[PDB]
Amino acid sequence: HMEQRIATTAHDLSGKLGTPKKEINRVLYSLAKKGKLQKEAGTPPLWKIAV
Amino acid sequence: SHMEQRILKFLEELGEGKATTAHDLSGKLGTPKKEINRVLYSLAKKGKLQKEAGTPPLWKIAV
Amino acid sequence: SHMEQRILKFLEELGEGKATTAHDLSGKLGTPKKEINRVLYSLAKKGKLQKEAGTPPLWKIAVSTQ
Amino acid sequence: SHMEQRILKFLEELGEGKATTAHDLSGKLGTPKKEINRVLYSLAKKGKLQKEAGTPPLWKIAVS
DNA sequence: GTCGCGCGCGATAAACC
DNA sequence: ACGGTTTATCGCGCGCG
Repeated sequence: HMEQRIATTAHDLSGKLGTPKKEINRVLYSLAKKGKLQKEAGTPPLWKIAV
Repeated sequence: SHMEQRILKFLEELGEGKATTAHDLSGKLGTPKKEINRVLYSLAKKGKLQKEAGTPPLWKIAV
Repeated sequence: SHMEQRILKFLEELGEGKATTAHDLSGKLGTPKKEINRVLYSLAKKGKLQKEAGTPPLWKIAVSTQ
Repeated sequence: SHMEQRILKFLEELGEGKATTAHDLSGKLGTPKKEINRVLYSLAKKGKLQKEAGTPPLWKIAVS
């Protein structure tokens, strides 16, 4: 159900949603493989939505 | 996405609730099994296919 | 397969309650995780251990479901 | 850290513009692949190595 | 502080045809 | 004088502190 809820960093999403950062990056890279999201370069990386 | 369509069309053509293996796909489509499993497990990560754990695994159209 | 006996003897120790991961076994036994896992997967197939799917997967002593 | 010196030594003795995999380096040099990759990725960060995209990744001397 | 990692994978045993 | 080839969860990309 975590995927249904979800630029910003997974660092920010972890504190905003109260979820371990490991689980946030897991759903981001999954939906990024699903194409719905796109990752921008940064440290930590930036995450935006693809239209 | 071209290889993804040959796999999805066959599974869709091959019955409405039937599954098949990567080996069967390898033969029917004339493609090394490595390329088939590369696409199959990718479609499973995308949610396009449902994987039945087995030896070999069985692949069916996903929700 | 000399390590697989040390894997079980470490697993059978403190084995009434919880389980452990392969990364923990890699450090506990001073063995590269490449050998720990391929011993574990061979151990789970032999019926001496049971694999609990996870991230990372957890490994314990096999529990009879007879 | 003489592991970096022998990796570049192997890729140098391989040929001009020749590339190989991390799994091939692990066996020819007798070193765990876990150690090989952490150096190959580091040598690319220093700019001394270039990584061809693929599966597995192909490693060659940088033509930067 | 990037990190998502689940990985065992063959220096293969076994199975196949 | 002689079983070659493919499977196995085999999909692996992994380097991770």
